[PDB]
Amino acid sequence: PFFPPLYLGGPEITTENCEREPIHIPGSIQPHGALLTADGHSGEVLQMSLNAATFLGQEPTVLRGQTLAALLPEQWPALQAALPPGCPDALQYRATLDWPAAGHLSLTVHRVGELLILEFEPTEPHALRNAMSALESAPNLRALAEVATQTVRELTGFDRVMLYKFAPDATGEVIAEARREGLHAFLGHRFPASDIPAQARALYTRHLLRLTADTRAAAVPLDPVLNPQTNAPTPLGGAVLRATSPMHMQYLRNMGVGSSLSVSVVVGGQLWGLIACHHQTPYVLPPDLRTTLEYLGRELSEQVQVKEALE
Ligand SMILES: *C/C=C1/C(=C/c2[nH]c(/C=C3[NH+]=C(/C=C4\NC(=O)C(C=C)=C4C)C(C)=C\3CCC(=O)O)c(CCC(=O)O)c2C)NC(=O)[C@H]1C
Repeated sequence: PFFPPLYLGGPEITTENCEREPIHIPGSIQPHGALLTADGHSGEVLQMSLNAATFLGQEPTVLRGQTLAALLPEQWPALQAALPPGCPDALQYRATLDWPAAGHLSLTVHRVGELLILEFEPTEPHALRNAMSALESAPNLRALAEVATQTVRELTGFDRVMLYKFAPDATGEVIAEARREGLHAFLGHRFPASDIPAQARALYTRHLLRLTADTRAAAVPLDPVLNPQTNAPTPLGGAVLRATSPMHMQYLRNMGVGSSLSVSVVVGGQLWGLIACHHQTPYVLPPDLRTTLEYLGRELSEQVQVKEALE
């Protein structure tokens, strides 16, 4: 059973209670983007990341309480029709914005209950179809693993891309990797289950991609921290901008990893493994490339089942 989050008087997490961290409700985001929450009916902005005003070039006093009708006149009607009350929380509305203060922005919106969760990130399929085909054309499980890591590395430029496979006891093993010259091998190395604790593995079965763009960057809180609709935490399990567990951030820093990203491989409704990526320098993977990775994760998941059937 989860501890209360830090902003509800909960304790800072230690190695004695890894699995009790409520990672889905950190009440804060990573600073490379901005997040707003809004009422699902009225479009009233209910919460904003502390950096939202500066990030969007808006006046802090104007942004809170303002409506999505006023802030996003060209998207609001499309947004409403796309995400009606009761829709699956995995369902997304995406748009590209031309925003003077921040340049081209990717907007990603989801609904949870009566709340809309809006993520703004800077933004800039021939390669995708080729990548899809390379996975399918892979002859066996090992080659599929190898092609997957190589293809993901080519698409992303990440210093290391691993296929990290979970054993029945939830320990992990790197079973394939593609790596930059000079990086030491993790191939064949195994890791305790506690390195990716049970509540993370659970979240990763439902929300299939997560990342930390800068492992040294302080989280940016949401204000107000609680959803005013409910006087309860804002569900951020489906927000890629959500803050990463400090326990994990520390693990990455100690490994010399500045940027981390993984994609779930789900086989038969169970978490089979992860496409796990590292960069030494902080690194924001373009929003369009993340969508490509999401498609490739789905393809790999299908192909792992197919290839395991071949034996
Ligand atoms: C006491 C808690 C601990 C803890 C928590 C923790 N770890 C994660 C997430 C991940 N851990 C990963 C581990 C590895 N990455 C690697 O490259 C290797 C080995 C080469 C390992 C073992 C991975 C891949 C993740 C997924 C996230 C990612 O891809 O960056 C979480 C959940 C983080 C979040 O989503 O907010 C948590 C709470 N890890 C520990 O070691 C202990 C201290």
